[PDB]
Amino acid sequence: ELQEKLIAVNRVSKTVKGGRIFSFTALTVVGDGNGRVGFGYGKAREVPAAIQKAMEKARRNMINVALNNGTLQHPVKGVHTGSRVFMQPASEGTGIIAGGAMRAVLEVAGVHNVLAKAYGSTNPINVVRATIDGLENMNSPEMVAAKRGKSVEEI
Amino acid sequence: KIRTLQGRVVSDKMEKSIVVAIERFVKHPIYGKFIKRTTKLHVHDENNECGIGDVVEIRECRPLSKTKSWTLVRVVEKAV
Amino acid sequence: ATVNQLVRKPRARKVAKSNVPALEACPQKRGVCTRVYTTTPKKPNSALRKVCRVRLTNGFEVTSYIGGEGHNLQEHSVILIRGGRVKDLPGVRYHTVRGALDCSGVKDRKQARSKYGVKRPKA
Amino acid sequence: DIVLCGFEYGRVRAMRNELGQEVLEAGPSIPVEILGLSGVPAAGDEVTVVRDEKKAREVALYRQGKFREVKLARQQKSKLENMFANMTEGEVHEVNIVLKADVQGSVEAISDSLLKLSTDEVKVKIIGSGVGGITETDATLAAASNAI
Amino acid sequence: AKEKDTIRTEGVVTEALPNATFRVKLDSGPEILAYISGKMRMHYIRILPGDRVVVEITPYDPTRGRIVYRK
Amino acid sequence: ARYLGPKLKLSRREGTDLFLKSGVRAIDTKCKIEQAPGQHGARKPRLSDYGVQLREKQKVRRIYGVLERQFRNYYKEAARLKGNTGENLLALLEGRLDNVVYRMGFGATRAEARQLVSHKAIMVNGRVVNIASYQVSPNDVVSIREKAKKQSRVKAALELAEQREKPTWLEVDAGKMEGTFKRKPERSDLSADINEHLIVELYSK
Amino acid sequence: MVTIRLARHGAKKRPFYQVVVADSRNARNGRFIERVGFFNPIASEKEEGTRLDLDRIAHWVGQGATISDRVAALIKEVNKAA
Amino acid sequence: SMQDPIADMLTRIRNGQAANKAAVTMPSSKLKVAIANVLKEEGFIEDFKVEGDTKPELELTLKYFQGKAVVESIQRVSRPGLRIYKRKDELPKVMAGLGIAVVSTSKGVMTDRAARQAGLGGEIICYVA
RNA sequence: UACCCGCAGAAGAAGCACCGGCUAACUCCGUGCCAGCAGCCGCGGUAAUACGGAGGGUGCAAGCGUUAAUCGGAAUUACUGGGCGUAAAGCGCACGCAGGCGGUUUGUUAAGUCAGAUGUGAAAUCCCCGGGCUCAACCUGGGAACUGCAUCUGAUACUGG
RNA sequence: UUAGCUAGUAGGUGGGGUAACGGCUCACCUAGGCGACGAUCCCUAGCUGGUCUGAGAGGAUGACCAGCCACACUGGAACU
Repeated sequence: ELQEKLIAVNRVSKTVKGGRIFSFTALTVVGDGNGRVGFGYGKAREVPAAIQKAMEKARRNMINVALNNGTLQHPVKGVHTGSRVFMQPASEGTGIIAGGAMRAVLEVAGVHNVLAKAYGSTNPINVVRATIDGLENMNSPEMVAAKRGKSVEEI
Repeated sequence: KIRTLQGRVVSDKMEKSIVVAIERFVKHPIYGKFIKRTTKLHVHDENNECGIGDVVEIRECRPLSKTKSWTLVRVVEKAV
Repeated sequence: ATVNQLVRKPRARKVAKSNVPALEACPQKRGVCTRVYTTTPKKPNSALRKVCRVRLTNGFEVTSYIGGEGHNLQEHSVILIRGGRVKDLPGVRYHTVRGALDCSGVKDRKQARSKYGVKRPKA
Repeated sequence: DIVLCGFEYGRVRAMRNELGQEVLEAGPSIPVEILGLSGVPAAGDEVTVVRDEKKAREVALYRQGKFREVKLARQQKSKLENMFANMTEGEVHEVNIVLKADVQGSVEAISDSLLKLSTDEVKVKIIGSGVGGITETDATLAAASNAI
Repeated sequence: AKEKDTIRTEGVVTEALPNATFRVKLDSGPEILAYISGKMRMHYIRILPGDRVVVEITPYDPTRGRIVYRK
Repeated sequence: ARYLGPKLKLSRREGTDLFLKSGVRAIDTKCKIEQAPGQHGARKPRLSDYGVQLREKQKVRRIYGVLERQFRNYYKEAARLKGNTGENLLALLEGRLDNVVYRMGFGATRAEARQLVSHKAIMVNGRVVNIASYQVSPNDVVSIREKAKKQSRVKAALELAEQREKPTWLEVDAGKMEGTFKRKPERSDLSADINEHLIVELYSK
Repeated sequence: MVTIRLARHGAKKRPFYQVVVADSRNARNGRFIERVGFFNPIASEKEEGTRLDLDRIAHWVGQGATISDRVAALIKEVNKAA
Repeated sequence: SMQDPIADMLTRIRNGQAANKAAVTMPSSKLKVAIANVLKEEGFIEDFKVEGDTKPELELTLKYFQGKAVVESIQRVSRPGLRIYKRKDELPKVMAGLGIAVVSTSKGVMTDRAARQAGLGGEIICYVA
């Protein structure tokens, strides 16, 4: 039932006496379709070993986001290295309109209706990093009520 | 129904006229800062009772000269 | 940065400079062939590329590519030019429209004919 | 009625016969000046009317393609005919002329007589024979290369 | 397709211009800008300023030619 | 304006039966159904994310006989409409007259049904409708007109129809050759190996 | 003077008129003062086809507005309908 | 110089909070005291006091939960360099209502929620979540 | 004229670009740093899915491509929504007029700000629910919207006097 | 990479003038009036409803429809 998505595969290279050593990298996300999302990143000489190492990482290192009927609480900004990220809770019917890197994160997360956009570097590893943290710092109508010490209508 | 303006006297030199400045704050259309704007009006002062620096209440009336379409209603504060 | 600063000097978008000024926002332009010659291209390529110098109806004089294999063009040939640079030919920023005005179509083309001014062969 | 003359096509706007400014109908006998054609046709040729103009558009453009193909053909031959990068002797000095005559019949006819006076020593050639009057691109044509 | 109006006439390297470029004077008539053929450059084959060489000339531009035969 | 070429090619490229022939035959006895058309059909497409989205949209289009322009306009309308866009797209397709004519069994194929429509053999509410994309509404009654009622295509078409699963939202009287579009089909009425959200994704990017 | 008349909108072969009060000199489909009815000559007549705010029409007449031959007819027709 | 003492207040909170400080103290003012009131009433701080008469020092008792600061973010909105005013129907809400905006109205300082319910707009002093 | 009925026969009605990655679509033959391609990277010296032809395929379809042109993606003039140690960017340094900003209390004022009421914000367009042409484009009823301006009357926490 | 501009100029009195207020005009008198919140000078341009694009804020734009203005070969003039 966990949902897992392959976001990007890439070839890097290391140089030695004999020449270049080629390897691969894999960036993935797993999610429970109901408010939990992890991302993983693995390296290996062959692609399958890399796509597999990443899922393994993605399964742990997983976090919770305070969803709201399949959509977000409030607009949110996320940032990590080059990537400035922005997300909005859209009305019902829209679905996920977003770049590939973000769509995969939001899909597996369970965010059903959102407007998203990535600014600056669309480098996938940092875009997803920035989205996860955005969702993670996203606070909930109940916690702000708890924080402020009042269960007014706003609860 | 007495529409009116309030401002201060920047020039009282002219015979039976005065220059009044109306200042107001306005939101900047693009950058949101509140900016001072001034509107200078040539106003009629029969009897020349308005001194420079005075704060005066003025009203709009028919043309009195090429540039005067306002006249004095009364002085509010004077000689700061 | 300051709001105050922008209030004194607004954001001012840069005006895009064109890559085909001789066209003056026209889709093609007409012109007479001034010189018709070949030239060699830039690193790492190597060839004898067909180009022509063309004086346009608006006075501009530019160099234009003559694409395709084979052409029957010479001085005083009246041709039609369109936008489109030739990358390994610096200075060359226009293409000649094969099969318009005095410029003939490419001989014996079967694929991509319309980009080389070639009628559909009876068959 | 749509009329097609040579590679030129178009609808007739008006009809003129000799002194008569307007004629409604014209028979096989009496000649009538035709008007409303797209451009000045050849000095002479076979003219045929058609039912619709749209059907006659492709035909007219087809005749242009052949006339243009032979134009570039005769252009390649004359230049390649010398089989050398220059002239073998000193006759390279030539004179250029620019001609535009009001009537289409003359430009083809007198040019033939204008090529009769040509000699080996000095070569004369016509450039951009016009259908009539004068124009900007014509004066520009004489500006690039010195010509009368 | 590749037309066939190419030629193979010979000549002698005259100038030693920059970037594998030469003045190569055709035994035939004149000399042309002559650039070193890819093949030839790939197989190195330096080319002194005074060698008998083969040229590939496109009628399109007699003014230019490619050096085919190394020496 | 219509795809006129070989049909089983389309099924073969999309990897599924698209019902472009009557169904009298096991499709595998008419073509190599599980292999794409062409020299390199045996080749496998290691297929990009864009690729799967494209092919799914093609699949639906090829089922209903719709070319790109009209189908895009169908998406636009589905989007504008209230409720889930993906489901709205399929409601709009499934409401087409050529389609409904096919589902009541008057035509062996949507292609055949479309010909029935174009050739003035179909009436809606006793009124002649001859444009394929006519949107049919709840309670409408579409019928074979009297003169087209003795066409043998129609009898055969109704026989095959009787052997397909019978659609819920249509009430068909085979004798009268009339039928009633009771209601818009739900999503649950339509095949579940259609991935509308992929088509929705293709048209939002 | 001020007149009450039909400004012809709708499409080619499918006329649809907007009844309007206006300065008679302005173009037919141009500047008007007040819109006061409409007239569909192509209405199926199964439902509506001709609607006039008779209260405002009369008000304008009371102030001297004239009335088209065609609007004068519509008004007699609509007065007959109910 | 010290031209925005409210930003200063926000920041002293933010920094002492980040520094897991039990309390923070600052020169007092009615306007600070009005904001401290809203914070306390909405449960973002424990309590507060002002001490002295001629040079009043205001003191805020901060609040912690899971070895975490109750105050997650605290930012100045309107400011001396750019005043921000909103109408009743334009009042922002923070975190979709989970946080609050402090608004200053003709009827004194209150939350976006309060001002909304009382048909008012005002100067948007800050956001808190 | 729309529209309806009748007659003849599949009969009169399919092209355009693309298939190296970005990008849906691969092979053979020809050529050999040539002829040529090329939006960007970049293809071409003997196995070229990149040139040119072919077969096959992909995408559009009475159009299809190329060129031109605005905005988008471009958070790449950043109000919303960016930056200046080493990447573009702190004036060599200080004083200082105008300007911007300004600690804390009370009273006052009520310009900024906030509230309400009233008028105006043409129609068409956009959007919503309907109606009419066989459908659609198109035409059309009613609404909502015109986020704006102005006058009056209030509120006085914040800014200004 | 334009910082100063202005003699009917700014105002006052009175006569004349217009359908009507008015330096609109004339005489006399006062010496003002504009300007860094951009005057003056230079370049460009009909304005709007709206149009295209953009989630929006914006950006670009002002054919077709409608509203206002201006022009009618060029410069000037008044007559009805």
